[PDB]
Amino acid sequence: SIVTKSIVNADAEARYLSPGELDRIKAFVTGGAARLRIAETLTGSRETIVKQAGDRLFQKRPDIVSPGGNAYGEEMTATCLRDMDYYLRLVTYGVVSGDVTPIEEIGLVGVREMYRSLGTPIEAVAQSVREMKEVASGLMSSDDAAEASAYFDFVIGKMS
Amino acid sequence: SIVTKSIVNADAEARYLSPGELDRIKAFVTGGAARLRIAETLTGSRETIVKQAGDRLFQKRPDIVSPGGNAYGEEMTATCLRDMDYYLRLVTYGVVSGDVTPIEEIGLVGVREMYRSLGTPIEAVAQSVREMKEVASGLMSSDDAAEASAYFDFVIGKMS
Amino acid sequence: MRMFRITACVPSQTRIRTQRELQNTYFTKLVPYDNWFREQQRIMKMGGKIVKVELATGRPGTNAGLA
Amino acid sequence: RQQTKVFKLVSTYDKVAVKNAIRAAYRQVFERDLEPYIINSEFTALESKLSNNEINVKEFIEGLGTSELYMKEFYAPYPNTKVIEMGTKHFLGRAPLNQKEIQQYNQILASQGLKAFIGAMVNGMEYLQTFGEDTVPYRRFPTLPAANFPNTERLYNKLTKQDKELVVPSFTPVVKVG
Amino acid sequence: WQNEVRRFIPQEKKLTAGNPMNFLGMARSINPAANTIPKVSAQNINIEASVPRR
Amino acid sequence: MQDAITAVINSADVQGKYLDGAAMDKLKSYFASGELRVRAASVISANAATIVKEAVAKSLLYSDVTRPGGNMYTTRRYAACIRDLDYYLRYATYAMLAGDASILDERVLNGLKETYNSLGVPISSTVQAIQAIKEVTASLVGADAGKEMGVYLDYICSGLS
Amino acid sequence: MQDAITAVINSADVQGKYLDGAAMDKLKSYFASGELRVRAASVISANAATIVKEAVAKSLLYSDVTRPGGNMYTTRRYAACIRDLDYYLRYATYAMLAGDASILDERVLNGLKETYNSLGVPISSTVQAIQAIKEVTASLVGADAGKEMGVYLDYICSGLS
Amino acid sequence: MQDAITAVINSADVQGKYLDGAAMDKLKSYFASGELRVRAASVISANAATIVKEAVAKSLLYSDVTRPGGNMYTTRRYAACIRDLDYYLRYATYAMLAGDASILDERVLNGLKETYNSLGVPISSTVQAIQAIKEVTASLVGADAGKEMGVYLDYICSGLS
Amino acid sequence: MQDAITAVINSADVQGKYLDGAAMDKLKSYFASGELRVRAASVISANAATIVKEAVAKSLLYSDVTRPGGNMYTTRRYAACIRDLDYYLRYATYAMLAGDASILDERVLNGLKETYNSLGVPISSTVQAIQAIKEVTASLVGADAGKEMGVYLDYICSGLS
Amino acid sequence: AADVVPATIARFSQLNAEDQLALIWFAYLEMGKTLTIAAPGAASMQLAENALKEIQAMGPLQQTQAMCDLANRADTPLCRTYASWSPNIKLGFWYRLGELMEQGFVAPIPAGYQLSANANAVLATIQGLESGQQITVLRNAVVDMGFTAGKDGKRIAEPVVPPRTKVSIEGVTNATVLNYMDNLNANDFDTLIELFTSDGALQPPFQRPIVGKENVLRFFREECQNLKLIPERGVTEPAEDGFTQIKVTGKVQTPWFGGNVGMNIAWRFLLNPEGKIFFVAIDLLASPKELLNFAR
Amino acid sequence: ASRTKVSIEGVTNATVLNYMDNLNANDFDTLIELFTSDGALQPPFQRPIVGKENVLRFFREECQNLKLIPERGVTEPAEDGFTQIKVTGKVQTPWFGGNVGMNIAWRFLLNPEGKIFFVAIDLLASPKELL
Ligand SMILES: *[C@@H](C)[C@H]1/C(=C/c2[nH]c(/C=C3N=C(/C=C4\NC(=O)C(CC)=C4C)C(C)=C\3CCC(=O)O)c(CCC(=O)O)c2C)NC(=O)[C@@H]1C
Ligand SMILES: *[C@H](C)[C@H]1/C(=C/c2[nH]c(/C=C3N=C(/C=C4\NC(=O)C(CC)=C4C)C(C)=C\3CCC(=O)O)c(CCC(=O)O)c2C)NC(=O)[C@@H]1C
Ligand SMILES: *[C@H](C)[C@H]1/C(=C/c2[nH]c(/C=C3N=C(/C=C4\NC(=O)C(CC)=C4C)C(C)=C\3CCC(=O)O)c(CCC(=O)O)c2C)NC(=O)[C@@H]1C
Ligand SMILES: *[C@H](C)[C@H]1/C(=C/c2[nH]c(/C=C3N=C(/C=C4\NC(=O)C(CC)=C4C)C(C)=C\3CCC(=O)O)c(CCC(=O)O)c2C)NC(=O)[C@@H]1C
Ligand SMILES: *[C@H](C)[C@H]1/C(=C/c2[nH]c(/C=C3N=C(/C=C4\NC(=O)C(CC)=C4C)C(C)=C\3CCC(=O)O)c(CCC(=O)O)c2C)NC(=O)[C@@H]1C
Ligand SMILES: *[C@H](C)[C@H]1/C(=C/c2[nH]c(/C=C3N=C(/C=C4\NC(=O)C(CC)=C4C)C(C)=C\3CCC(=O)O)c(CCC(=O)O)c2C)NC(=O)[C@@H]1C
Ligand SMILES: *[C@H](C)[C@H]1/C(=C/c2[nH]c(/C=C3N=C(/C=C4\NC(=O)C(CC)=C4C)C(C)=C\3CCC(=O)O)c(CCC(=O)O)c2C)NC(=O)[C@@H]1C
Ligand SMILES: CC1=C(/C=C/C(C)=C/C=C/C(C)=C/C=C/C=C(C)/C=C/C=C(C)/C=C/C2=C(C)C(=O)CCC2(C)C)C(C)(C)CCC1=O
Repeated sequence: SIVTKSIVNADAEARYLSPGELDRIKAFVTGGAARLRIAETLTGSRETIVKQAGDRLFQKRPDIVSPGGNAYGEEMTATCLRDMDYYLRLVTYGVVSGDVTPIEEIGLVGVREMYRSLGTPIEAVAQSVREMKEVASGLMSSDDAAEASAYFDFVIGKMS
Repeated sequence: SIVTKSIVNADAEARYLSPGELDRIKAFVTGGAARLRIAETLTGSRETIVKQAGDRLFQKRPDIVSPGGNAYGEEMTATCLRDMDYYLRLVTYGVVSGDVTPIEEIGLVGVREMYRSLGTPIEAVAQSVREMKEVASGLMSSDDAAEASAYFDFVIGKMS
Repeated sequence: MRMFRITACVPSQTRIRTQRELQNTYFTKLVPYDNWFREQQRIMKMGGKIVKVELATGRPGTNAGLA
Repeated sequence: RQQTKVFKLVSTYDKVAVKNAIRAAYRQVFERDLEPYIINSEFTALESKLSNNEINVKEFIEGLGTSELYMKEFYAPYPNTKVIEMGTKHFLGRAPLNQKEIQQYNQILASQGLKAFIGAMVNGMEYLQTFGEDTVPYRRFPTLPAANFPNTERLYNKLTKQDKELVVPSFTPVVKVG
Repeated sequence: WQNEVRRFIPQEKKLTAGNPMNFLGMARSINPAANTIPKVSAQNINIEASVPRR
Repeated sequence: MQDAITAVINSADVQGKYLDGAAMDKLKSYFASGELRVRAASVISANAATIVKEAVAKSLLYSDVTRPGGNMYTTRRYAACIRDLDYYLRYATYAMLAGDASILDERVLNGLKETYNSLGVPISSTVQAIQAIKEVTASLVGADAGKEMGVYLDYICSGLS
Repeated sequence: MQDAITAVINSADVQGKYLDGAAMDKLKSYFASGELRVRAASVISANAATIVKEAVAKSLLYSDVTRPGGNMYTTRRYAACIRDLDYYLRYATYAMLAGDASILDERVLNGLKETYNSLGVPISSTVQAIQAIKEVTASLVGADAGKEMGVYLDYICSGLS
Repeated sequence: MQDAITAVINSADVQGKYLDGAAMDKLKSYFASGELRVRAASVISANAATIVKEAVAKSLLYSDVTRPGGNMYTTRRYAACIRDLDYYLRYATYAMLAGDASILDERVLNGLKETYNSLGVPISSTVQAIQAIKEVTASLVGADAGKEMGVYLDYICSGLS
Repeated sequence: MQDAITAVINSADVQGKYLDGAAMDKLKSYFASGELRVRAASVISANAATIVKEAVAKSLLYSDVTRPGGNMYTTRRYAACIRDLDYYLRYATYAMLAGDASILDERVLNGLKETYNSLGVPISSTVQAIQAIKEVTASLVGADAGKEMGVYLDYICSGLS
Repeated sequence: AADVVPATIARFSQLNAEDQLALIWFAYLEMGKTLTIAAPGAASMQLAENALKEIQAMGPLQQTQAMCDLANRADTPLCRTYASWSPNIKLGFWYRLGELMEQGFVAPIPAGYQLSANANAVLATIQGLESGQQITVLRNAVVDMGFTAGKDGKRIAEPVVPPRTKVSIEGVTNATVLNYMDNLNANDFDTLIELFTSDGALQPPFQRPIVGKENVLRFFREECQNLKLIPERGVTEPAEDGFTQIKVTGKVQTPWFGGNVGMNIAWRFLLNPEGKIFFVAIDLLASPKELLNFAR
Repeated sequence: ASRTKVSIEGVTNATVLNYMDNLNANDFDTLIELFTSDGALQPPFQRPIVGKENVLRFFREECQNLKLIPERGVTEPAEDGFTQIKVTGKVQTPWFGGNVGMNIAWRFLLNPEGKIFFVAIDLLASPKELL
């Protein structure tokens, strides 16, 4: 998380955490209540968030489910929903932790090798995470929308 | 050309070409007539083989030309036809060279980055070059099937 | 193999080295094409100035035969 | 750590110094004098290029790494992990830093081979910050990170071809992700 | 005199989070819109101007 | 490299006097612009690969450059051009964060113009590609940050010119 | 390392003798293998990613191995095991075309068990990974070539197991 | 490395579940402790040199190690011990601020035992110096911050022991 | 091995301190739980022979494990499997009487993981079998006693995990 | 034929801005059932929400003005922004505009418009062709649209069309409620500020009641804009102290706090026995459709 | 009161009566199994809350020991097989304002199966103002 990031950055220079790092951790720990509440909100709408996220994705890129696509039947669409819930959980992990590194530790390192060995169009995965961001921001406060959109946007960028 | 590869290896070893290399270029030069025949046959029947393999690729992967795919739109399917033409011409160049260096350095090295930028499903192109392989084997002689299939297999494996 | 020759001046920004340093401060070296991007990125990140660069070996625009 | 010599090619005018630096680079990269391992010196072109000062000592070291002899000696008869250990010992002067470095170098050795590994490990920022553009690489005695010193000591305390075991196969992760 | 006739099949292993079985019905809940078979043959396309040129 | 704060500090230090009213006014201006710069940086970090994609598409694809005989021909040179534009976009974003053109001068333009001349790269084509970068990033970040990002991209083009 | 041809050469040379009839006939046997081995190598190289892809899809994929807690979880370890299977397939092809397992135990078996134990990799799961690789190769190389693929991959498993 | 905030994440993700009430409560507990953790880390960083000086004074100075022939002799070696104690204190501060002692066994304890064995370092002497540092810091940072720092330093010592 | 009472006594002895308020509160908690633990022990020793029957029937019957090729085929393997389940049940009952996980650390989990690994027996299937015996024992011993049994069984699984 | 799509593009070329826009809109209407379906994810629409949000937030008359400026390729910032996009981006933008019009988020077509004869022939030609060259024709038609500095021109500009009845409530005939609900459809909020007392009690849906006449004026000026209300029926009862409680249910043909073109909306009125309007409560009755949910 | 069946006129279904009884007993964990997984709650002066644990949260930090007194109700069919039940009662506990004298309206959109896919808590207001 942000504490882990600060510790690693300080370890790189072989020094104690600077006052900037210390009061950044200060602000993060003080404001963690809002982050935990937003993680709770994202967790609660998990089934629906995945539901209309996948619906909008398929309406936007039906080729992934069309004849020739990676996920033709309800079985492979279910696998897409499974991966979709995976990356929703990853974004929740990032929100609670406050830093993107756990996402990198979980669902961003070697992802291109994953979705090349599987034939999945990674651009479609990015679009699905973008549908995450759009609908989730629709179902939450604007400032909280931006707070979650930071991690959704980072996942989108690592996609493309 | 295998002559360039052998010269490169000898220069790396700082030695004159070994008997294996000399025999390699000797067999290549003595058998250049068959490679030229393959090149002429591919050039003459390029337009039909590319169209047939593209049709078979469509039959395997209709989503590529579905409304929302990279090949959708007659412009965006003519561009697939042109890309298959380019790869067939590259294979023809390699057949008359004896090695895969021109294939590697004209359309293979950095192909993944280009097809990621354009969004093309590289595995679909692998299936397309496979279909080119079956079409060429059908139109071309049995003994030369091994020689042509070696290069097609190399292109498929590297670009898969 | 399409070689570059680069004349670059890399100063010292942190340490005052007490021995002779023109051998690595202002140098004209040979760098391959494949290594050149990484080499120039390293030189720029080290604060040096690329005084000059040229393609001593190779022909520009060679579609095939770049070994 | 103190009873050693560092070869800096200060000037190429002194041909004797250039030859001494070349021989020291051979010894460091290959761990031995390459008299009984070659029919004839295949690095004569690199020696001439360095003697004319058209390339730096770092380029000479990279050319030594990107040579058929090195892949015959320290790449062909060992797995990728042992190749990583031996390469980081010969050029960077120390054992692998961590599992991240091992993962990266395994990625290069799996995607582009030994030449890309040598080029990345030689053109890296650590190489330039330690040896510069004129110093032949030498054995290092790092204090950090953790376990780097013991791994380097084990790597350098055994003669060439002493054993086939892996001094640093991989760092056991205290915390396993997922 | 009820009797428990235990069947051949092993007891069905409890569904876990990783398995997409719990999402399977959701997929049928989705019922994603598929796509019709594209009716293009590529024979009547001629690669001199059908390819984009901009 | 330098940023707005470092640039102001160096400008004050070269004549060796303290930060006067003008310097702190400039510092206030940069601090005010920092919010917009961070937001635009987030957007560009979102859509860098896209912006490169439609930039090349509206500037390079299906043109005299990509066709055989052009410098962008072949997958190798295409990947090289894609990486060039990716690095240009990333460094323009870096300069936008810093508010200073020093990073472009000492990290993007030293050794690049004559590198292209040695390779024969079309300077007039890369200029239009960077201008496509400008327009695409303006369409996303908005006009307010778009103008400053265009300023940095124009600096890159002028240095390359 | 060494293969069957180098095997006969160094077997003759350790005794300091020429090619006796026994070496003559084993060279005849290896030459008779010949085109079959190289054709199998070419067919393996053709769909090189395909063998590993369907091998993962058959045994490892969609299970507790690839689920949370399993060593397959996260994209990093998935790509790592894909790279491991690529090593295994390439080295099996090298041993096949050479006809000897010296390459395997000089480039794979040395410390691979201990290096997985350091990472806590499932030896058994890798075992059926190479097992599935066996029939995925056999379905594309035939029976006899597939048989020798099975033999060498079984040697790899036994060294690993 | 792992901290108190990502420890819950990994614990929940090994079974693949989301963050439930228990994980939420653990995160809130860590955030509550964050105030004291940050204050202790800042105070320790401000007084690290004096802390290591005082710990060396009451645990190593004027003993057999510092006398000639001892491992504290040869002032380079004394500076090596000063550096080692600084490392131990800084990494203990890292672990205390993180809330988990995973960085200690990943960046400190990894390979330390055979390091000291090869160098012939007095392991118990270093352990005693670590408890001296623990006592010095506990008397300067308070009772609870000293509690956590002593916990992590004792974990380091137990790794040493 | 130590129970809750002896564990508390040893913990107090480590600090050289008397039994403070926490000591008496933990002791009284164990004394209150003693009634439930004794009755659950009687109930579980009641059906220790039969309980493992349905524990394995709903876990490891008519599956890949029992069939030939599986690691539970052959009378020795099935007998060792049922005996391992009996050992786990008996030792978890021992821990429930003692109310401490100390016995499992040294007498059950000590050397069990690598023992299974060398034996090649499926550790994951053992985990599911121990979970199944968890529900089976919870059915007969009740809810609270069931939870106490289940925590120890999950500890065994985690150690074997 | 091989020249089906180039000939169709040439046919589209001579059609004027009015004919071109009408053909595009009617092709979108025929989309899915007769023309090719739309998959907007294929094009990078993430660089286009700026213009779409700007057009949505902008008012209906000048919405149509900006759209027709694009159609005739006027020199406006929106025109240049559209012209700087790729053809797939342009087509996705047009499809998003069509979806907004279908959902009513943007000003729709003139009521009861009929396609021209030439445009009808070109659209039928589009319908006959395959999906691939249909999408090609649409792309080539939309690429040239927009202002690009260079050699381009238009023959005749397509000017925006320069262009209200009393609402009937079943079971209710109160003059005050009718004036309120007619003026809002006519956007006559200034009349309403004198049409109710100074209490200012309004109840936005899924919100707390607003208090204060100035707050009510801000809500009317900020929230209510071009709202189209069609009351279906209503009931009036005598509340406490002679107050009139009027529950009137109808529909709103405009996006309104996440509301569709067809939505069962209800109004509860506490009107003063001697005054006019003491409290108004607007509630969007639920159904098997919920896109305005925010969870918590 | 709480132990006896809630006296509601026009409502004769076990689901609504069970929901009344559970809400009075405050066993919200037992209360919410009557809810649908996609089911939502429409709080007064707030937009609908979707997600099962979201309704759990709304119960366990907002609906904290409140008493509701239903009076009457009506039921009719709804599209997609849903059943629209409009129930009116009075709230005798402080719940978002209007102590004792607020008419709460519950709009139960029941699933054809029986679970409540959507329930809306409508706090109908008396002539009392300043709410
Ligand atoms: C007075 C003339 C100066 C002075 C000296 C001073 N030194 C100490 C303490 C120590 N001095 C050493 C030095 C060495 N140890 C070595 O091994 C080597 C040679 C290889 C040296 C030079 C050490 C290790 C100590 C501390 C440990 C020990 O004494 O055994 C003191 C006392 C410090 C204290 O607080 O006890 C003093 C006074 N100090 C000055 O200010 C003068 C410049
Ligand atoms: C000082 C009175 C004047 C002055 C000098 C100045 N020099 C530098 C930097 C360098 N000077 C050298 C020169 C040498 N290095 C060698 O090894 C030898 C031969 C044995 C020579 C002659 C070099 C190589 C550098 C750059 C590398 C380095 O710093 O080690 C500076 C600093 C420049 C900077 O900021 O980078 C200065 C100031 N400048 C004046 O104004 C004086 C008249
Ligand atoms: C067809 C079955 C697949 C496919 C193809 C496709 N390609 C493009 C565009 C381009 N293709 C290339 C490729 C090459 N140029 C070269 O020089 C070489 C070697 C000689 C190759 C392989 C290039 C450079 C382009 C860019 C356009 C241009 O050439 O100017 C497209 C268009 C994509 C777009 O967004 O416009 C398509 C559709 N796409 C698929 O989905 C199939 C798998
Ligand atoms: C794309 C917009 C244009 C284009 C690109 C192109 N570039 C190369 C080769 C190189 N480009 C670089 C670039 C950089 N080095 C740096 O340090 C920086 C700072 C980020 C940059 C931008 C380098 C170093 C090279 C050479 C090394 C390498 O390519 O790896 C090529 C290939 C040329 C050739 O193969 O001969 C191309 C095609 N080409 C165009 O036409 C566009 C205008
Ligand atoms: C869906 C809209 C897109 C898509 C996805 C897709 N994925 C799979 C299969 C798998 N996905 C994963 C990914 C992960 N597992 C992990 O543990 C992690 C981190 C937590 C990741 C990222 C895996 C491992 C699989 C393999 C099966 C398994 O989960 O065990 C499929 C099905 C592939 C198949 O052929 O079975 C699909 C369809 N594909 C698309 O085209 C969409 C854009
Ligand atoms: C895959 C078949 C199974 C699996 C394995 C797995 N491996 C790793 C990590 C590594 N594996 C290797 C492999 C090799 N090293 C060698 O020297 C040889 C011979 C060339 C081989 C095959 C290496 C080097 C690593 C570490 C470096 C890296 O990541 O590239 C992991 C990840 C371990 C971790 O996260 O620490 C895994 C999971 N997992 C399965 O499920 C398969 C049954
Ligand atoms: C049953 C759930 C699983 C299973 C069991 C199985 N175990 C063995 C062999 C052994 N089991 C043990 C374990 C213990 N012995 C002890 O004294 C204790 C202390 C508490 C334990 C935990 C040991 C030591 C062995 C080896 C010696 C023996 O033969 O018993 C086998 C047979 C192994 C073999 O090679 O014969 C089996 C089959 N197998 C499964 O598949 C189940 C998941
Ligand atoms: C499938 C697919 C896609 C393509 C998708 C496609 C095909 C997208 C295209 C969708 C289309 C064709 C949308 C049409 C939009 C037309 C509008 C909004 C015009 C309205 C005109 C009005 C209101 C004028 C009214 C009027 C006024 C006011 C007057 O003044 C009087 C008259 C008049 C009528 C003029 C993608 C590109 C997204 C991805 C790839 C891919 O394969």
